[PDB]
Amino acid sequence: MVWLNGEPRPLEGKTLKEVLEEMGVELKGVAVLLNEEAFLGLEVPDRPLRDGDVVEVVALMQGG
Amino acid sequence: MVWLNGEPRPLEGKTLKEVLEEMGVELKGVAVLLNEEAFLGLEVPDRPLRDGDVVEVVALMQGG
Amino acid sequence: MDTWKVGPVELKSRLILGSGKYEDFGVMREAIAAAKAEVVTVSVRRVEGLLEALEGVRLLPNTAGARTAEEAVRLARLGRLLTGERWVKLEVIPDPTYLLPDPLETLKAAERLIEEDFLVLPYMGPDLVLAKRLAALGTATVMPLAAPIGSGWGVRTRALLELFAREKASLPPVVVDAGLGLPSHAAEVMELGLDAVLVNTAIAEAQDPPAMAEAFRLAVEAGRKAYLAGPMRP
Amino acid sequence: MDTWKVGPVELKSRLILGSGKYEDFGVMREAIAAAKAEVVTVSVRRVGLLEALEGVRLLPNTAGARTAEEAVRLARLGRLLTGERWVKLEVIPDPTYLLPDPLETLKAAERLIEEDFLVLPYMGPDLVLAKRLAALGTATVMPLAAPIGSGWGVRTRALLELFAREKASLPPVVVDAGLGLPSHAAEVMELGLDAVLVNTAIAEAQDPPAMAEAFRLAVEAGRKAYLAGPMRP
Repeated sequence: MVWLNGEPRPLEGKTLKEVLEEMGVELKGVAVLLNEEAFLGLEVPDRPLRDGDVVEVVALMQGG
Repeated sequence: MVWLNGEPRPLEGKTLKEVLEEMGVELKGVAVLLNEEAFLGLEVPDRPLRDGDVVEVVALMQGG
Repeated sequence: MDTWKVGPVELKSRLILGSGKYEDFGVMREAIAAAKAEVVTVSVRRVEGLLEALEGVRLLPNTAGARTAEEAVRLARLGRLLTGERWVKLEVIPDPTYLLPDPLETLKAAERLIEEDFLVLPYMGPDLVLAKRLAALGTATVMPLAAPIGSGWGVRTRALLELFAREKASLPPVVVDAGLGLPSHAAEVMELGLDAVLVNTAIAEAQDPPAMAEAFRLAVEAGRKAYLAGPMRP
Repeated sequence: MDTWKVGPVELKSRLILGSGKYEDFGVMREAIAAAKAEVVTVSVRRVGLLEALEGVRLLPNTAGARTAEEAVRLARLGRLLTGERWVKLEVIPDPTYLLPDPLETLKAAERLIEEDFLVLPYMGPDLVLAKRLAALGTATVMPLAAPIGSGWGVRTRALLELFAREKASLPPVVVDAGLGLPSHAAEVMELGLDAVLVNTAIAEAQDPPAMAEAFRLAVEAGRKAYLAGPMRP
């Protein structure tokens, strides 16, 4: 069970790339936090996700 | 005994021009009021002052 | 553009200046320019340089010093032929302690003045009711003061000037004079939808009069655009 | 020649804008230009703007953060996404009034600074906390005028005046959160404070662009009034 953006999903076994692709989101405009570590969309690890993996996929948006 | 700018002066017999000359002011900058009649400094009446005339000599100054 | 009218006169600047307290006509000339002002008020005093240091703007003669209507209409006449201008800043102050104007006196003077073909710009307390009367008399403006003259307190008369803003459409152009000490003051007044402001002590008494004259300029422009831009609602 | 420095960065305009609340992006870019702003704050959040903000320096924030751990976390993500060294530190435990947690902002600022971050700390009108932040290293200090977006204006003026009193000892002081009208900014500038950060007041206006300019004029006017030495009432 992988925590994606706060929601529990069955992502174990897939790669950050594969998921981000299914999400249908471009890699260059996002940053991916994998388990406390900061990665750009284009520089996410290739290692498949494991149960317990905490993932956050963020972008710059307007706000405050 | 003519009133000049609120002061009693022995002006009876003299003219506006005469007093304004003695005064030594430029006429084109002052306006003259003679008993409620308003005149330009350059257009003051050539009439000799009377005992009881009330003369005001005013110019545009600071304020607003 | 965004122009208003004092009677038949169309002005662009919403910042009118006063020539009091300027330590010399030189820094005055600079200030009037920095403010981009079109109109500057002047007094009519007893004769114990200015007329040429004020070329480039229009002259507004006031009846400052007048304690009654009779003395007011008197200063106005002399002010008229001294500037050749048709308009005058009616001012009737009995007690110069606070410089507060007389309601009835200024009202009577306004009537006679307009029957004499004058364009009266009535200096007045923040009396909306009196303002409405002045407007029916045929006044080209109404000039509620922000606070005691030269005080520089600010917009202490805020609560009442709001009513002027509400009855904006029934009154002639509303110019706020006497009380403003910072440009943020003028902005505030202009944000309410008032027509213009008149500044004197604030600019002249400042360390750098020309600089402050510009500040006030930007502030009247800023405040005016804010009003036209439709401020958000708290 | 009236420039101020945030750390190593030299800005001219004292009017720093914000991106939120803009209906679309076209208006936002009209606003940013109308104000002549150079620094605009942006927020980091879970999944077009970058293009609208081109020409301006992005100031990332940790909005949404409720703790020090969350704020540093968001700051890290913002660093990789903007490419900048500075960050608005915003730690609001409860969004109701949007007031910042003094102890949590202090904790997060100390972590970001030794992490090479330029901290621009969102805070309440706390002069003591401000001196702490400055001693930590934060490039600036930003007491709110009132609750965020309320449009309440300068309601912390009394305490804000203390910030101005102690001008020399603090980093540049930027007032953010509270201002609904340009005159509010003029007031804060005439106090001698460095800059002003406006969001809601501009975007939530009938004509955002027009109101962005008014704020431009206002902040210019207030700064000049301060430099011109005002009369003493």
